[PDB]
Amino acid sequence: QKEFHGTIDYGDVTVTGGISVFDAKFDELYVYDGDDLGAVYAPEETRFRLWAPTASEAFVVLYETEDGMPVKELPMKRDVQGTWTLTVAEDCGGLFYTYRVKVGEQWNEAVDPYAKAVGVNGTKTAILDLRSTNPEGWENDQKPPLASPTDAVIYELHVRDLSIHPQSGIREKGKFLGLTEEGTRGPNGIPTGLDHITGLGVTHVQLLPIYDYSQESVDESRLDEPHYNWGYDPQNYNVPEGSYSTDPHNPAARILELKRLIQKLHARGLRVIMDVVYNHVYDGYLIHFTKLVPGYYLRYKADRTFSDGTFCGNECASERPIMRKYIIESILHWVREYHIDGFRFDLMGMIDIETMNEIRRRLDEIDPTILTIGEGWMMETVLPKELRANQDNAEKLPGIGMFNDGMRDAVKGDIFIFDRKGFISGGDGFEDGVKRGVAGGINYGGQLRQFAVEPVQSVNYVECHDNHTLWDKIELSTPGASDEERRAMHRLASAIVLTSQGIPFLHAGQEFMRTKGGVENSYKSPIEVNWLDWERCAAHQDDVSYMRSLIALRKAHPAFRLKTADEIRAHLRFEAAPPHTVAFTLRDHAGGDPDRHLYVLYNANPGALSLELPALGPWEVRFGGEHVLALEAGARLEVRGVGVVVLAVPR
Ligand SMILES: OC[C@H]1O[C@@H]2O[C@H]3[C@H](O)[C@@H](O)[C@@H](O[C@H]4[C@H](O)[C@@H](O)[C@@H](O[C@H]5[C@H](O)[C@@H](O)[C@@H](O[C@H]6[C@H](O)[C@@H](O)[C@@H](O[C@H]7[C@H](O)[C@@H](O)[C@@H](O[C@H]8[C@H](O)[C@@H](O)[C@@H](O[C@H]1[C@H](O)[C@H]2O)O[C@@H]8CO)O[C@@H]7CO)O[C@@H]6CO)O[C@@H]5CO)O[C@@H]4CO)O[C@@H]3CO
Ligand SMILES: OC[C@H]1O[C@@H]2O[C@H]3[C@H](O)[C@@H](O)[C@@H](O[C@H]4[C@H](O)[C@@H](O)[C@@H](O[C@H]5[C@H](O)[C@@H](O)[C@@H](O[C@H]6[C@H](O)[C@@H](O)[C@@H](O[C@H]7[C@H](O)[C@@H](O)[C@@H](O[C@H]8[C@H](O)[C@@H](O)[C@@H](O[C@H]1[C@H](O)[C@H]2O)O[C@@H]8CO)O[C@@H]7CO)O[C@@H]6CO)O[C@@H]5CO)O[C@@H]4CO)O[C@@H]3CO
Ligand SMILES: OC[C@H]1O[C@@H]2O[C@H]3[C@H](O)[C@@H](O)[C@@H](O[C@H]4[C@H](O)[C@@H](O)[C@@H](O[C@H]5[C@H](O)[C@@H](O)[C@@H](O[C@H]6[C@H](O)[C@@H](O)[C@@H](O[C@H]7[C@H](O)[C@@H](O)[C@@H](O[C@H]8[C@H](O)[C@@H](O)[C@@H](O[C@H]1[C@H](O)[C@H]2O)O[C@@H]8CO)O[C@@H]7CO)O[C@@H]6CO)O[C@@H]5CO)O[C@@H]4CO)O[C@@H]3CO
Ligand SMILES: [Ca+2]
Ligand SMILES: [Ca+2]
Ligand SMILES: [Cl-]
Ligand SMILES: [Cl-]
Repeated sequence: QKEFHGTIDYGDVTVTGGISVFDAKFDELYVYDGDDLGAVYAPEETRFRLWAPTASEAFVVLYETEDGMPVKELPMKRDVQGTWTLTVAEDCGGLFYTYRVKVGEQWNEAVDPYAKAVGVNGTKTAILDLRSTNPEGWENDQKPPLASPTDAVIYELHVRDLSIHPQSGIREKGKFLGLTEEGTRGPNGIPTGLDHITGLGVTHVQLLPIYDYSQESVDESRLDEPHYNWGYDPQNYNVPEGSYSTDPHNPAARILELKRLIQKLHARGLRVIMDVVYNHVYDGYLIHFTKLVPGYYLRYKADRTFSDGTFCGNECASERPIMRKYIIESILHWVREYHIDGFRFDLMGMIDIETMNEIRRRLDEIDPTILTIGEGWMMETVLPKELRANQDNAEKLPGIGMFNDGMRDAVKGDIFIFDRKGFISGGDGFEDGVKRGVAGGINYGGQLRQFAVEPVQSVNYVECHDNHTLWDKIELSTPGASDEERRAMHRLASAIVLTSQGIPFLHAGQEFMRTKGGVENSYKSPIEVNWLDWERCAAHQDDVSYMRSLIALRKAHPAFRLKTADEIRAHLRFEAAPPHTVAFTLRDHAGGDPDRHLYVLYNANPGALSLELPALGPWEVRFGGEHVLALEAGARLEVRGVGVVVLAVPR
């Protein structure tokens, strides 16, 4: 992130037999396989293990307070496969620690990469009995059922956005605990917070970064002054973010309160997906990895400069054995310690395929219903192309979902050309792009094919935290339209997401046409840009009810949720349809649907049309009757107006 006022020393190579940390032969040395990296606290002793093969000396530095002076500095013993060990024979509860190493001529001090608790702003590791952080009844925590990734409805949310608006009616504004408060009310008495979210019928809340991110993003010691950040600046991967706790200065508070949040979501029928950012760290020069083992954990070009394919300054070297181990053990920590139900991998194309498949394999051993989705964008890096976990390699990543950007841009228009129209806004030639997404991105037939082998690999969305909101994109691409016409386009885009095969994904506030005032990239914009505006929600309760009704329609019809590509190819049929419309049927009780056949019309044409319907039986209106002038029994549909219509032939 910043200019480093200092030196990186890559080591005295005599320590490693003349083999440099950059050499390809280095990877086969020092591959520790134990499960005890970090510190293990017991009442009579704490055991430390540090992986630092290039260091000539290593110490545990003990502190009594989070901002105090060292009270003890103990040398560690060189142990197996590049590690250092130390047992401190005292009760270390309540203490803090760092490691100090000598690498080359430099002495460096760093937080434990395997930290499970930290002091304020994450500058020291906190020693802690994590069992003391478990909520009452945590042992009885039970997940809501989930039969298929296609049965999930994901709701993407930032912990600060949720509650920081002054009329949210939530007491612990901006905190994990704000999402545990039930019966909260907003303007005109509307439900807000948790009750609003459960009322929508979504199944998964995907939380923007809840791991500990950098002080430059949010200073945890100055929370009495304005602050906001998405948090894509990782500092401590295995501990929660301090600013979402009621007391950033109490190491246990953030841990207990996140567990209480997850417990409450599960009890209210919601699963939790964690946004994880293993592709980069906040600052490649200052991160603990670089202080402890410089040159290993991050990717370097041949000329020994950082590979910067993330556009964040650095990339994590996920393909090197000890970093692969780190990432896997981190994910398993969040699953085992925090009962997390899924992961969304930021810039997944920066992670190697072997690592991603091992993650998916290890999670399947625990619970196959844990979700794994990610940004599988094709992006350049020093990591060879055939190893990148992106769309081009999706056939090598079974069971991992990827955001379907092809569908996104077909529906609402190019996200990088703000004024360019798409299907909903009357652009020409987007119908096949919408059809490709309807089919869940699979190889459906003809030119209707995308990257997915199976529909569980395709996450459908028209809004997320990145880029303009759907409302703001519609505004920029429809300068000649009225706001009433724009609201109809907005509703159509949401209907396309929720009636397409694959995994539907909604951005928090999409239900009330969330706006950021035209801000394209709001990662550090103030709360007035980023909050969930509960006043707008109160003015848009009909639109909220429409989203709720779309979610209910998808739940009522398993034909929208087919689990396999073979079923989609057997049951989904596209019908002849005029420009600026798409029409399809889901035939023969698809996926166990109660109705014999469904017909779905996506109508982006504002005028009156008479459409031919397939002769499959006595059609009746199930959704979108506000657009239907008549249903003629040679069957025909008389429609007017932009929106979705769903018909059914009953059993
Ligand atoms: O003197 C040789 C020795 O020097 C160095 O060790 C120093 C170390 O670096 C310092 O940190 C400190 O050690 C203190 C330690 O950190 C504290 O934790 C505590 O140690 C207690 C242990 O925590 C506790 O578990 C128990 O220890 C018992 C062992 O668990 C048990 O296995 C057995 O130990 C026997 C060994 O298994 C056996 O191999 C053999 O040990 C020899 C080592 O293999 C050999 O390398 C060398 O050790 C070096 C060491 O590598 C340096 O880092 O010689 C050892 C033989 O003397 O024999 C062991 C049996 O004696 O039994 C032990 C004892 O019950 O209890 C201890 C507390 O007793 O306190 C430590 C200091 O009090 O200082 C040491 C140097 O003083
Ligand atoms: O450069 C830093 C960059 O970081 C952030 O971008 C993130 C972005 O917000 C996320 O959405 C995602 O991006 C991925 C995207 O979602 C995927 O779809 C795919 O992108 C492909 C497009 O789908 C595809 O259409 C095509 O894109 C072409 C454009 O349509 C075309 O317009 C042109 O793009 C030019 C832009 O019009 C022009 O503005 C300029 O772009 C600059 C941006 O203006 C500037 O803000 C910044 O971008 C940020 C971004 O704001 C962050 O949010 O730098 C840009 C410098 O170029 O120039 C463009 C010239 O290329 O051409 C493109 C390419 O032909 O192909 C793309 C590529 O596959 O993958 C995206 C990730 O690569 O993640 C990113 C990264 O975090
Ligand atoms: O409460 C939210 C709602 O409030 C306002 O609507 C009022 C409306 O303006 C008044 O006219 C009156 O409504 C009565 C109506 O006049 C009567 O005709 C009857 O309605 C029956 C229908 O005639 C009958 O066809 C059937 O309706 C079915 C539809 O045909 C079928 O399409 C589907 O309906 C779904 C919608 O298509 C879909 O859009 C979505 O509806 C949501 C709206 O989009 C959203 O704006 C909001 O609606 C507001 C509305 O804008 C206000 O003007 O919430 C809606 C519900 O989520 O989802 C629908 C459900 O799937 O299915 C329906 C039902 O099977 O039956 C109905 C009822 O018997 O009675 C109406 C009174 O109940 O008053 C309403 C407010 O009460
Ligand atoms: Ca932090
Ligand atoms: Ca699977
Ligand atoms: Cl805060
Ligand atoms: Cl690529």
